Amino acid sequence: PIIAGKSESSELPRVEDRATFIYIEHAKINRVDSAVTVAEAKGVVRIPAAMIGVLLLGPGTDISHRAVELLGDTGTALVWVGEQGVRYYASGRALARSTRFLVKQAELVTNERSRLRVARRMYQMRFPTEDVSKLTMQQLRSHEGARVRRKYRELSKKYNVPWKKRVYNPDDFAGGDPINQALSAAHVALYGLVHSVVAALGLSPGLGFVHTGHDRSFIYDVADLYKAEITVPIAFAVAAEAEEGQDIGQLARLRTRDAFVDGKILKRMVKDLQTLLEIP
Amino acid sequence: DRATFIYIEHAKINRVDSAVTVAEAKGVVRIPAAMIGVLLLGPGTDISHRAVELLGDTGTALVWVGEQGVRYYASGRALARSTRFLVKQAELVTNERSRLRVARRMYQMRPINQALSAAHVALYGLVHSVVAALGLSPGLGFVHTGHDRSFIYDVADLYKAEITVPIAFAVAAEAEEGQDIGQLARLRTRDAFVDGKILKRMVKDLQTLLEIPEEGQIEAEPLSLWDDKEKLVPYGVNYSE
Amino acid sequence: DRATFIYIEHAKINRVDSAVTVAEAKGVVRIPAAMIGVLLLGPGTDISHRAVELLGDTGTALVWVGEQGVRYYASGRALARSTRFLVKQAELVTNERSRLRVARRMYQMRPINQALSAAHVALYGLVHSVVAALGLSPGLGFVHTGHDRSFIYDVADLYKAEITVPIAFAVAAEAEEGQDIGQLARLRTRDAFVDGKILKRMVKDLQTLLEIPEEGQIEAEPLSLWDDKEKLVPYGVNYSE
Amino acid sequence: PIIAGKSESSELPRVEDRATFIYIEHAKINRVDSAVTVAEAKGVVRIPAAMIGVLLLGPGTDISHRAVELLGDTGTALVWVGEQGVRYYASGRALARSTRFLVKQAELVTNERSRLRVARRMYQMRFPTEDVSKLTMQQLRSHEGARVRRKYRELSKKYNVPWKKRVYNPDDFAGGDPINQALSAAHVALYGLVHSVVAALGLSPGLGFVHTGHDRSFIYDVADLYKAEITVPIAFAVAAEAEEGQDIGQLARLRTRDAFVDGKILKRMVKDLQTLLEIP
Amino acid sequence: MPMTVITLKNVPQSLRGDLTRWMQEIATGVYVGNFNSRIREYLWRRVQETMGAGEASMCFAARNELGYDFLTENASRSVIDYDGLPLIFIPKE
Amino acid sequence: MPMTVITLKNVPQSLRGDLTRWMQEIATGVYVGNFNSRIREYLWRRVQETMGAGEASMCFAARNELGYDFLTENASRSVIDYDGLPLIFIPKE
DNA sequence: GCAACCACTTGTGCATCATGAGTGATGA
DNA sequence: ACTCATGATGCACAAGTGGTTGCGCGTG
Repeated sequence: PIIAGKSESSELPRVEDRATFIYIEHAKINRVDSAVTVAEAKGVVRIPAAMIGVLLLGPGTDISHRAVELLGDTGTALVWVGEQGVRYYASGRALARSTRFLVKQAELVTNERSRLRVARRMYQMRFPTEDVSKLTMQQLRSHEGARVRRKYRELSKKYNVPWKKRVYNPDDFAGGDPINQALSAAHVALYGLVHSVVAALGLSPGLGFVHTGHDRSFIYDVADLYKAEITVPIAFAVAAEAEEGQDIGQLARLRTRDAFVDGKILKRMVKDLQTLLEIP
Repeated sequence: DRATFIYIEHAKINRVDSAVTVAEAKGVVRIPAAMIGVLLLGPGTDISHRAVELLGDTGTALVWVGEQGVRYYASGRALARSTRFLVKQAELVTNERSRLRVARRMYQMRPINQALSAAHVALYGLVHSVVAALGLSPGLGFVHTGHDRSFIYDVADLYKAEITVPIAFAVAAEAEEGQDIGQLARLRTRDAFVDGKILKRMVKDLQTLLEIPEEGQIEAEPLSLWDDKEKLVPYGVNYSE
Repeated sequence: DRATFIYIEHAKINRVDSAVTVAEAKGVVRIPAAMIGVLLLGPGTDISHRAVELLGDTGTALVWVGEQGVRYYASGRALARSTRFLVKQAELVTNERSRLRVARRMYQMRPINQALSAAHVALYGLVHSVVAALGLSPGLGFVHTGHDRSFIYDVADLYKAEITVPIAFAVAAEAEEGQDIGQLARLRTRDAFVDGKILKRMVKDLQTLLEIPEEGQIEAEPLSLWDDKEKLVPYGVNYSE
Repeated sequence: PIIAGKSESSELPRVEDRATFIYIEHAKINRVDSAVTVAEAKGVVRIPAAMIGVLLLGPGTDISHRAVELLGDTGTALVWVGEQGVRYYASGRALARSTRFLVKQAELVTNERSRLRVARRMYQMRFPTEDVSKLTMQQLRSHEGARVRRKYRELSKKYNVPWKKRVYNPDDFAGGDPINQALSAAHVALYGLVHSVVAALGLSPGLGFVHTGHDRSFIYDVADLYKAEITVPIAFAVAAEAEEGQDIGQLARLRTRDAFVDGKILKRMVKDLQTLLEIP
Repeated sequence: MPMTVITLKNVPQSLRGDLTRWMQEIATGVYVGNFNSRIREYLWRRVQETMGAGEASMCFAARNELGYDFLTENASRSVIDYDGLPLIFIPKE
Repeated sequence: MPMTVITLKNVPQSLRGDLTRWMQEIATGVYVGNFNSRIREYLWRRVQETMGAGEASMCFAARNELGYDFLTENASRSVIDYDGLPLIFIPKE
């Protein structure tokens, strides 16, 4: 029997058939009449949560408990994208009742040979012009960092924007420079999208391959593939384009959503998550 | 090796500097964020953004639950965003030898229909809350497999015959004709979960199953903000009314 | 060689056996189908399906017009499904010699601005109604070409400086501030058109321009229901009240 | 300015982008609140006139003067499809301002050589295999007549229905045979559609090539191309599939509309009309 | 994805808020959203059993000349098939 | 062809009847129709200059990741873009 | 005669407010 | 402290009903 607020997985759009993200700030997420209602001071906005994968929470969002229950049931993940990086994640039950992807990921991460093979595949996806038949884990990480910094430098000289010889990380990345805010907004949008996709597919976010130690390691392992390809150039373009008085976060989020739509980042992400785990 | 399980309900959590603020009808409770451990945000909770910012800054596992953890609704990162339980569980479930060993360990450790069903669902909710707090994955199950919560089923199988059955029999004896039985079963199960000993048993069993060394194991302390204020006053928990 | 152009307004038309039944407020009229040549249906008219079928069986042209034919809205088949006028017009407009000859014959026979424009629009409506009754194509014009209503403009240019101008001048003379000049111009134009001599001259000029022989020409009969009751009674038109 | 009840040709869909026809019987087409309304006894139906090319009027139908004006302005043509074929035609001002098509048609119909050549093109489109490069008017007309009789006979044999050696002609064709009623319904729909298209494009319905004498000669000429291709086989299929005590006209019209949609008869009709006048 | 439109009135507030999770609400009672056949069918089935004693009407893309079809459940304005062409019929009291 | 939905209230009866010529009416003030872009813009321009003092909301298919866009004129439920994504905003008293 | 306009009544159902009832959505 | 359900009370808008005015839509 259909009950308002509770829906089966089939009544919900697939992961690749829904929108990307919504950013909410200075509001009060609430559930009235079984509708996820954002109670902004001026008025109320009801979210079509079934069409959205992840929901971003900015500064001042007082979210209730039935709102989180409804969002988790819908499949929309919750991420608290505050200032200077992502502060907290949240996710309900997975949209998939089968754990073939999860068990395959566990098998691949429990084995050192499979771990190195998956790391090689990730590196090949990020940089397909190299040969990685004889690289090691530490070498892979060093090369990954080296050409991530190189791509940062290339985009810094391309768009004529100062950069203080740094690489973005969700942990303690802050600054008054608009480039810092643009990078933070684009990257938190990407991380929230990756977290929502991983949660919906049933994958465990803590069974990472390149990154280990924290329960969001796989989120980093899937987000870094598209970090330098789309989100970093988008943030640099936003920093170049942004003028005085422009909200860097809002414009950066708009541009990164435009690039996510244009690049088909989420369908590509699902295809990648299928290819790395090697399901025929 | 301490993991406090502060269960919140009927409140609004906001943050004063390095201190959450639980404002129930009884009064305002201020807790140092360094001692939260696991937060079980129950119904009627308006968790703020600054509060979750501070809680996630200190590795607090926020799990949105119902009446004393009857149902699991959502969860955040784990205790100190730890992966040791998750990685250990994955390693033990992947290869056949450790999976069989863990299954054998589980076997060694281990109206009326409606009452049983409601009790089982409540136990599933509490087990899922504990698992998502610790960091384990609900899908990587040993005896049960292929489902999103197979591990939750496998863990609740330990307490099937010693928690849910007595509560269901009590409900059936106390049941009145023309009344819904699932409601009474869930209420009695949450009443049983009030004390917190069951949560301690679940944490201990979860940490024992994965062969975590006893030296490195952490114990569960299901604090109560107002019932256990004596144990909280010297720890820095201010109280207001 | 006789065509009666009976104008119906503020009435319903239905068929009983073989004669249409006008049901105006003044009374009920029973014109036989064969008597009607072209029915100029006006405002406030509910033409029925049986009446349309009967009129189309006897080759009657149903033209939906305004008050006294000031505006042309829609039309049916031609008078007795006649194409000879249309064929002759097409032949005379196709080649350059006949086009030039017919145009030369046209010129040989050939507030204030608002009234003039309204009068021209009403004249266009009447010309279009007559043309649709006879079966000519408004597109195939001699002086004017490149518009779907060019021949209507060409035929109305015959009466442009003889009918519309005096009416517009009279309207402009008898006018005051705050009055809709177009309304007065259209009302005066329909007052001029109710006589029927203009329509007879229009039909005769149509055949003359088409170079139709005088033997084969058809003379128009702008009949009326109650204004010409004495003329309609001997021809079998019943009158009721 | 914009006035309710009036619309320019640009605000209207193209002729080939509209629905084909709609049939109305035992009702009262009326204009209330500037909408074409069909006042049935038990209720009222508003006609989406701007999406319908021709309107079919059945027995016991009353239509008001303002309703006719509104339908004509909208571009929908009026055809009185009673029993025994089409009883009457009606149309308003065309929505094609330029008269290039009409002038070309007049030039093509004035020259006897042009008439013969365009009749050759129509016969070629109706029957492409045969070669008629050296045929005259009588030879042509007799040849299409024989081909139509042959098509009628073979289609009757295909569906195993009795045919009393007849050919449809709106000039006094009456019959109570269910096959006769079905083919009459299909044909009246076809003639109404042809009249609507011809009126919409600015062509004169009286300038025919094969048929001549009556004001709708061009309508018959254009309907010759399509009457044997689709309408006759669909009418025969309707007659064969008819069951006892069934409204043959309704199902015949439904199948005629389905055939018109499947065969793209409207875009095909406008393309054939454009090619017939040799308009590049 | 073909567009889907659902209009509601005199229905429980639960459904009125529940549909806002799938499609938005441009005006009171009317909801618009782009789905596929399966999602739209499931959502119409949900509306069927939650509307209770109300009125519901659905519009969605179809394969007719107009290009859309209507589904109504105990709605005032029924749909009458004019030979494969769906039109809205308004019964008179 | 994309499906266009126009919702009207507090508008003259003339517009209510007139807009039915192009696109049907499945509920009181709720209209549905399939047009191309140009026909839809012309119809919206007609709606703007005929409603006088009233509420008009139009929903059409677009190229954002939701699949639709809203354009409203003097409507209560204004539309606010949530970083390139259209959402319905219902102001309070 | 038809159709728009306007004024007047009738009435339906949405939106609001204050109070009491729950913590719910129920599978090895 | 939340959310839902519910009984009020207020209300804004559509519906039918009764006359009244006009035949209208205005470039070649």
